[PDB]
Amino acid sequence: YSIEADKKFKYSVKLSDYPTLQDAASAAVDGLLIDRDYNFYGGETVDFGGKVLTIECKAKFIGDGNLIFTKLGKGSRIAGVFMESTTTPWVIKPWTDDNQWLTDAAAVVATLKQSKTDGYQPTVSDYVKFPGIETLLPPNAKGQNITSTLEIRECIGVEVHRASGLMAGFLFRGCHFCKMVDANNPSGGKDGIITFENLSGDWGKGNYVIGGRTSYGSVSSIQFLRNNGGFERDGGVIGFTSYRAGESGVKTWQGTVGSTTSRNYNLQFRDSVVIYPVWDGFDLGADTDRPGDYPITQYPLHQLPLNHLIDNLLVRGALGVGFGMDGKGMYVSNITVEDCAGSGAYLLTHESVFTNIAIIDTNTKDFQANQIYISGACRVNGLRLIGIRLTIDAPNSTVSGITGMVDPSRINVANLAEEGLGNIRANSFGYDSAAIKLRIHKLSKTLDSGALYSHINGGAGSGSAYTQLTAISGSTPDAVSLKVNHKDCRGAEIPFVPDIASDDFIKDSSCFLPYWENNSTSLKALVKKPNGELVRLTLATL
Repeated sequence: YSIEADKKFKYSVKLSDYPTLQDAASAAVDGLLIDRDYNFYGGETVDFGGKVLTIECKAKFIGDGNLIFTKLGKGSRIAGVFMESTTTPWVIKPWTDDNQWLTDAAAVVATLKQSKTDGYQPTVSDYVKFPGIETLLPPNAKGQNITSTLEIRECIGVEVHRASGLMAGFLFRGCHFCKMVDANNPSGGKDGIITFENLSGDWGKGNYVIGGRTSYGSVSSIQFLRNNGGFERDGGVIGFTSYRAGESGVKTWQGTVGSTTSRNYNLQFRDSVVIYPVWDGFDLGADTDRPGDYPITQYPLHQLPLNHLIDNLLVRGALGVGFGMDGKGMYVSNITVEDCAGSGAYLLTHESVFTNIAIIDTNTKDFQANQIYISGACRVNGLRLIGIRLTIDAPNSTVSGITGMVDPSRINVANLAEEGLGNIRANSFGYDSAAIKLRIHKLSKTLDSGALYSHINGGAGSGSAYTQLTAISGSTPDAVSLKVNHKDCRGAEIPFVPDIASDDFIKDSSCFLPYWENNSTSLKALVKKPNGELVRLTLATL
């Protein structure tokens, strides 16, 4: 029977039969079932001998610190892992029962409680976010470092599916072609919830977070360090949801970490959602002189050719910035940012294109100077602004297609134009007139310089209106105007110079300019003959 049994049954060892995880690992051939809670010590390392294993977790890994998995064969899969710390730390919860953000340091300190979730351990970034909290926090709530972390080290082709936990962290160190798939809402600890760190060895490639969600955590939900997906854009975040990150939803590191670059190139950031981050929704910048990366002489600060594929992202409720990035030559599309306390978008980009961007009700707490900022020479095609609550400051950018109830005095761009509209109709509701106004921002950002109006004569249903063409004078809009059909008279009302017109008042040849001659109660006409010569004629008299 043994011979037969050995050939007809599926191989799997279960942790309940062994004293240590390494013993189980050593006996494993195909499957490995975690069927009993396992308390690990920080730094406990398991060597899987290069075996391609299917690890099914139906119990917890309990401990503060890292449980290190090494030498898993390509194709290995870990499903259902649950990390939980042994320590219950002190956490702050900077939001109310109505889900309003608390910004007052004293109000935030008052939320202190010991729990493994529904809040996070304060870190130094909180000292910046809630000014004065550093001195108000009790010493036992400061400098905590609790995280139960599953560290996969220097492996290739390993996938982690449906992972969860309390004060949990997942760290891929020196890995390639690894994926974090369908994370089952782990509640984060002190460190990043999902981190792909490749500071040593080759640049990380093939590393993805696909689907799923995370909640809480002291810092960013997803963090990438020194990853390059190549032209194939092999790596990134797709279909993910981050809720209440202590720092940002998704972050690509910036600057030098250690003696090398922590920057990232050629990654995808698509079809994802970030809600209620304490700092930013997406922090995709690379710069904050670049050891291990492009020298500043080749690419100036904030102008690296990051080349990320960015599309279809939604951000809501950030206490910080909704969407932030830097770089040159980028193409960004279909971004929707709603209800953020700081800027909806903070863009330190140059020679980049942004298509179909919607920034709705941001900078609601005046944390920044504007709702959307763009530093370099960029192009914006399709920009929706204002929901129900400067708006845009992109000094060097050319924009087209803004929609929304924006205050024109709060727009600052290099050039704004609608070059390809068809025949137009201006439809006016609730008013006695329709209008097409012109505003030269160089003259005034607050006053319209001229207008074409249509106004009702009499009342509704009169079938009569008068058209009025105006110009500003003495900083008084519509000060001077020509009318057609005022009071249904069917004639044109023409403005004349109130005094003797000077020779320089008339512009073109073959034109005349009426002027008043008070001393004779006469209307005169300064005429520039077709030959350019001026002559003054009598136009109207008693």
